[PDB]
Order: sequence, then structure tokens, then C-alpha cells
Amino acid sequence: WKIPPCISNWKNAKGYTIPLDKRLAADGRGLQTVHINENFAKLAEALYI
Amino acid sequence: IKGGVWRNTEDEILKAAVMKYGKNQWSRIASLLHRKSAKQCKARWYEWLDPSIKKTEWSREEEEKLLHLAKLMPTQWRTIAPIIGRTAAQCLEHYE
Amino acid sequence: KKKRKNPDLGFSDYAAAQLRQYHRLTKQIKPDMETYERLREKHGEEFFPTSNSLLHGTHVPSTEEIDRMVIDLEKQIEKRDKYSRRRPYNDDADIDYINERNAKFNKKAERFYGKYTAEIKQNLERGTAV
Repeated sequence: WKIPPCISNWKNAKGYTIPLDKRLAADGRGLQTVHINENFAKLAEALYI
Repeated sequence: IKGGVWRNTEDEILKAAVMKYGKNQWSRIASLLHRKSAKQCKARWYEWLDPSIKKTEWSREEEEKLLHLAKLMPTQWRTIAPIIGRTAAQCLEHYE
Repeated sequence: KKKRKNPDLGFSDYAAAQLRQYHRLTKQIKPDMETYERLREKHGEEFFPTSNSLLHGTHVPSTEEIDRMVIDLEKQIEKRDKYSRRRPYNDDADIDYINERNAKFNKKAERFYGKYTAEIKQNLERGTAV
């Protein structure tokens, strides 16, 4: 039940200096995983043919 | 009357200003660097200083996926670039 | 020859630490039987009281008793004051803070998020690569 400290992307009330790995620990935009579909292939191939 | 080549002093001040202000205050960072604007600071960060940007040598499977996607989505490097995991400028340069 | 090992686990409770502290203090104390049997022979039947006996408002401790109590309590206060041992301050680590509170916040951040932000640290040291 321990709560980690909030490191915000917006607010820095006491003007601290936070290490870059800590500052960019936004995992959701690293696990978002832009995954392509397989129907682009049919389109591209049919257009070249 | 802004911009030009990026020197190393400006990049280290850019990193320290990211460490103090974050990635959503680029106009506070650009008041710390003269001859660079907020858009230029942000562009420089996301294109050469973000520590996810793989600056190593291209592998074989990356360039296979590159040729597949570049035949698959013509001139769409901002769309290809998050899929193959490199910056779109790196991606376009290596494709050419 | 005897042998005993007593380490501690984590915190878990302000009452478990109390109980550990109490067992330490209560093993350390040694009774003097002379005063004990003196008071026993003096008080007689009421020396084994119940909840409602009568003796609640009567006892007056002689100066040596209260001196022993105050000495014990000062030892206890000192042992409590040594609770957070100050880790030594090396200045060879590349500092990462512009302030004194900033350093302790970065330490708490390395406690909590140090297990996760370990690839990005490797990127930052190798030249923002991989």
C-alpha cells in the first residue's frame, strides 16, 4: 500500500530538477504499440499491378 | 533571425532545461537559449535528444521492415517511423 | 555458552516496533529481591491485588526509584534518537539536484521508480541510443 511520488509533466511547484529517465517515465506512450494492419498490402499491390 | 546549427553548449542547456521544465514548457526553455525558438527546441528534442531515438547502426530486420513499409506506404515517414522504431529523418535518410 | 540472533523485518506497524522495543527493555531490567520481599512482608494480603483492590492513589516512590526511572528513560530516548542512521555523503556521484530538498526528493524517486527506469538510464549514459 505504498504510494509513489507524483512526478508531473506540467507542474513543478518548488522548482526541482528531476533526472530525465524519471521525467520521461510515461510508460503508456511507450507501450502504445502502433501496430499496422495487413490490408495495406492488398491495396498497395493492387495499385501497382 | 533564429536557428542555425546546433552546438553542444545549446544541447546541454536544452537537456538541463528539460530536467527543470519538462516536455510541455518549450517557451520557458527557449527563453534560456537565445538564437533558438520554442518550436526549434521541441523539434531538436524529439528528433535528436529524446533517449528512445536509436542512434546505433541499422540492423537487417529493421531495413527489411523499412523496405516493406516504404513500398507499402509511399512517402509517409511520420507514419512509418513509429512502426520501425526510428526517427522519420533517420528513416528517410537510410531509405534514400 | 549461549547464542541468540535477533534481526528485524520491515516496519508493518507502530505496535510491532513498540513490542520489539518493550521486549528489549524488559529483558534488560533486573529486579532487586530485597525491596520486593520487604514490600511483600509489609503489605501482606493486598500485595496480590485485583482490579478493584484499594491501592490506587497511595504509592510514593523514594528518590532512588525515580532516579532509576529517569536514567532508564534517558537511555531509551537516546536509543530512539539513533533511529535513522545518516548515510555518508560521497560527492563523486554526478549530482542531479539544485537544492537540499531536491536531493531527498530524487532519492525517494530513485527508491520508487528506480526499478522501472533502468533502460532509459542506460540510454542516457550510452548516448541516448537503443
